[PDB]
Amino acid sequence: GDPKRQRKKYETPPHPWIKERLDRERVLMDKYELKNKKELWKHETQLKNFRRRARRLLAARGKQAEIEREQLLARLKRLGLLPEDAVLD
Amino acid sequence: EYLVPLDQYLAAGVHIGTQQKTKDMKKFIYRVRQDGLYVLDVRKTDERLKVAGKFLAKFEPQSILAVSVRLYGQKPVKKFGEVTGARAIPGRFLPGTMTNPAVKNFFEPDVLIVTDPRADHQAMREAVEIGIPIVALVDTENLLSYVDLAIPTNNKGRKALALIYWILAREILYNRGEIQSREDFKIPVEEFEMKI
Amino acid sequence: TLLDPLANALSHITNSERVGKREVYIKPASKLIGEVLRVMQKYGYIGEFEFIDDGRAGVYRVQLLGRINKAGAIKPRFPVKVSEFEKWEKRFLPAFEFGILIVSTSQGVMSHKEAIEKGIGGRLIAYVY
Amino acid sequence: ARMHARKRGKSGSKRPPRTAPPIWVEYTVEEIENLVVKLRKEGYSTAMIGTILRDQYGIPSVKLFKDPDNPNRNLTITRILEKHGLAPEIPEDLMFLIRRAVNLRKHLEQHPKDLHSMRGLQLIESKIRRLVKYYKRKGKLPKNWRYDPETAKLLVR
Amino acid sequence: MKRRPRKWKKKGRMRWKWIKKRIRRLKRQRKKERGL
Amino acid sequence: KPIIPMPRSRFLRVKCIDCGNEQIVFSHPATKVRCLICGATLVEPTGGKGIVKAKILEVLE
Amino acid sequence: KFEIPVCTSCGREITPREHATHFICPNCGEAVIWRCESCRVLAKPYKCPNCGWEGP
Amino acid sequence: QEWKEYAKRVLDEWEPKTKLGMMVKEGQITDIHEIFRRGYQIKEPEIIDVLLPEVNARENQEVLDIALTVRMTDSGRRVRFRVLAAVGNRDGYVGLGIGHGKEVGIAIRKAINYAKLNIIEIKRGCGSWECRCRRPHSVPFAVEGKEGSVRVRLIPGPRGLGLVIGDVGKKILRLAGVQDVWSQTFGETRTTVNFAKAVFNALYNTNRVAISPEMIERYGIVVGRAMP
RNA sequence: CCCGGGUAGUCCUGGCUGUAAAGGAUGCGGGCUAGGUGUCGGGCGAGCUUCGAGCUCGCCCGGUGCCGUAGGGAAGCCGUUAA
RNA sequence: GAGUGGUGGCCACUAUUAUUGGGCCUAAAGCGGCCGUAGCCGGGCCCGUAAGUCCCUGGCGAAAUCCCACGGCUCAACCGUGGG
Ligand SMILES: [Zn+2]
Ligand SMILES: [Zn+2]
Ligand SMILES: [Zn+2]
Ligand SMILES: [Zn+2]
Repeated sequence: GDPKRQRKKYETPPHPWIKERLDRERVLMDKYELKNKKELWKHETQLKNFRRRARRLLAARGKQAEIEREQLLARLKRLGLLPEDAVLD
Repeated sequence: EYLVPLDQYLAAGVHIGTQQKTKDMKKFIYRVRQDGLYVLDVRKTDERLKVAGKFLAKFEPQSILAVSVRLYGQKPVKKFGEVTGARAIPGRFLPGTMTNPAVKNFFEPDVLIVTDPRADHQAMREAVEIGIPIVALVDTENLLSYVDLAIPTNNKGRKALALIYWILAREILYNRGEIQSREDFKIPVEEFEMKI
Repeated sequence: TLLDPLANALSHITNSERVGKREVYIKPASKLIGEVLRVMQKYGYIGEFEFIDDGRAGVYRVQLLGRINKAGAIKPRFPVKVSEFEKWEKRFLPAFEFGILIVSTSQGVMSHKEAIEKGIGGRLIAYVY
Repeated sequence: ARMHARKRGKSGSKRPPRTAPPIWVEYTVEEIENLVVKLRKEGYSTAMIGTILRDQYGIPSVKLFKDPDNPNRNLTITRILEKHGLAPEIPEDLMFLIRRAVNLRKHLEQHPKDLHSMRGLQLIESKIRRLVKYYKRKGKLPKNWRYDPETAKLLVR
Repeated sequence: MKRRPRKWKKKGRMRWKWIKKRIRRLKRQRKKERGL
Repeated sequence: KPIIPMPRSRFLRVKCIDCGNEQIVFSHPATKVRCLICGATLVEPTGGKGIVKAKILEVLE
Repeated sequence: KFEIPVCTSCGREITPREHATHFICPNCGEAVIWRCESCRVLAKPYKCPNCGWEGP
Repeated sequence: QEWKEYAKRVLDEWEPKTKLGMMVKEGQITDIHEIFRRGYQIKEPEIIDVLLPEVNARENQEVLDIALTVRMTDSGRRVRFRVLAAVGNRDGYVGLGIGHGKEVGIAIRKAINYAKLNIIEIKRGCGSWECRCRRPHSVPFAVEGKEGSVRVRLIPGPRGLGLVIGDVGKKILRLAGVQDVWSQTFGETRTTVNFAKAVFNALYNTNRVAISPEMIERYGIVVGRAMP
């Protein structure tokens, strides 16, 4: 029995030094002028969370599943990441 | 029965096999003699001979290999190739003839004819690699593996091989259209077999 | 000694399919084997099959159409609910809705797809894909 | 495979699929029962009675004839014998095993160094115990019944 | 004594028979010293 | 091997040469088959097919 | 798309780089026959869809 | 277009040597799909260079391993180079080759040539439970491939999820065209030759599984090149 | 190590010890997965016979060896006597 | 990157604990061999009960913690309102 511990909102790369990942991340950093790699990893994990939610909801059946699918699509459209006529796919 | 008389078949000894036997040719085997020797079915041999002649009449004349490592079968193959225009390779089959393009005598046929699978395993192996139809003269103890067409016969004999190749060449010529009738063929059968 | 005629029959079918046979005989016969064969024929994994009486449990003659990649019995016969089929599908099949899990339910033996359609569970008795 | 020797011997009887007695049998069910009873009086065991009926009288098997007293079952040598009250008190196979076990013990007492025959006796007694357990479970023999060579001597006698 | 067939190989080792004999001698010496 | 094994033995109609009695016997007897009237041996047991010493009239199924 | 050849005996699709063969029917000559590497090795019989003629 | 003129030039300069080469030069064969599934032998790289010229792109050619090798003679050590390379187009055609030489360059040319000769055809699709689309972005279904002691199991994965497989395996899959897959490996994966050949066999085995016509629509199965 | 002698032992009758590269370095029962060819016991059919419980060929079941297809394995090799 | 290094501990790495899912001829490992008690696994068909099993429906399994949507602190961390 332990209490809650606040967790990190970003995930570090599995391997610190990979040539292709380093080059790609460097290009993204230079283009978008981010301060450090933790911001980029935060956005990357946001994308990963969205993708994981979509994958989990694709193979789910139940009223709660439909509600969550609709809420996910509505939230993405509100954020502007998807067009109005988007689909879960 | 129809191609040549049963008397000629028996004289050529096409029906005499060997002591050994395999289940691959149980259908072709006719009966068993008290000495343990097995006798083929002349009916089956004739039917498959007609079928093989019809099949071979459809190919380009210079795209048919005839191979036989057996000394008794070398000459009939040579004369069959000479008559039909097909290529014949009596004797030792040079490895890589069909597989190595750098060989001097490189050639890629459309169909292979083997006097004996066991004696011509090399040619059969190369033909399997290249992927072309195989026709084989099969005896009672021969396997039918990798054989697209099988002619049951006594492939070890002299007169048997000569008569088989004589009948074959005649059928290919008749079906192709060189001769208007079977009896028009003029080359004597006795010429096919070698002397002693 | 003999313990699972269903497993014996399914393994025999798999081996015959691998070798490339066209006909197979299953012995001993049973109602469970008959129903499994019925389901397989319904889904088109096998051809015509018939029963032969011999004064004993009986024999099944089955025609193979070269359409089975692998068929096998499931032991132990795990019970499964309607909402707990995805894990078994992943365990026993290559892709989603690729093969079929033959399940014995209270309304007879049927494929897991039919079980889900009817909204009932059962026990996994075999699989084939 | 065999229970002890562990080798696969597939020798046995090949019974053809049948559903009714042959049309060429020259005896009625009552005559068959009379023959079974008279042979049992003579003293042959059930297996011998069946063999004699098959050989001499040309009766393939009594199991082919329906039971006139119970339409739900077919006839049998043991069923006929118990209908007439001649059924063995102890099962025949168990009795045979016990008889040859006591004979083997008689031999072993005189030949104490026959270890191979002693092993054979051990296997025979294991078979006897298996059959005793099965018969106890099926209720054929009393629950307090036990196999003991001393009592088996009298039982065989 | 328990069986370790890997010990029978002679690559860089003394014969296991004689190692075993020596071990028995050592055990017997220890037992004598204890007084059993 | 066979899917539906069948017996290789057959029943035989036999006429006894001594008395002329008709009888039905097994081809592979395990005992000494005898006539039911004169008590004369008809078939003797062996390791396989029995040796028949009485006239054979028919072979049944 | 394009048609994938299938065996006449077993009906299974033939892989891109296996020792399979194809040839017109020796008897009639209208229908073609395909043989798998496995079928050829095992000497499994084949039947023309038209004639009914059977056997390698 | 550049690869099209390259094909035209090599066709002009090429003299046939084999039956398939003569057939291609004459023109009876005009699509790469027509040389497979017929039992022919490919002993001349000009056929591949003509029918699928994009395989000659440096970005489409990859070298997977370079190994020094030694054999003892009374005069010393004789050193040889073994180069394992992979080639193909990113649309469903891939090939793997091994070349031996006295120098890295000779080994590389021989390995690339053998990979061209060994090119094969694969089937792609989507069979993941979490994706259930009809695009050829992954393997249609789970497949197995074994070589030496290395066993590789490839499982479909949802779109956007990269290649979850060793470096050489993902290189081979990228060359083939696949871009989403999960992996499960057993044995000595550090043996690069065995691992690469196991992945090659796993990709090749996609043609050895019987599928009903409905499965093609269900999984969006595409053989060789797609709508491209 | 080689050569002449030699005690215990090796042998028998009652016991104890329970150990081996005690190895097929492979636990046991069951269903299925091409063949070929040796040999032992039994049964079936045919032909010979000097009429022999004799000889030869074919078939079925159970033993005991070799080669080998599919396939398995790191390979050696195993492969209906499976590893 | 206001963090970055060193040491100990736990999980993955490790299908080196293997129900999913490991091995035992030559690398670790088949008791020298067999008989058999508890346990485990057990031929075909019919009828009956429903203990296991499956489906539906009431009473429970505190809150906080976990996931989703909206709203309030500038967004967030945090908190509230609903669903799970
Ligand atoms: Zn009489
Ligand atoms: Zn035809
Ligand atoms: Zn096929
Ligand atoms: Zn997808």
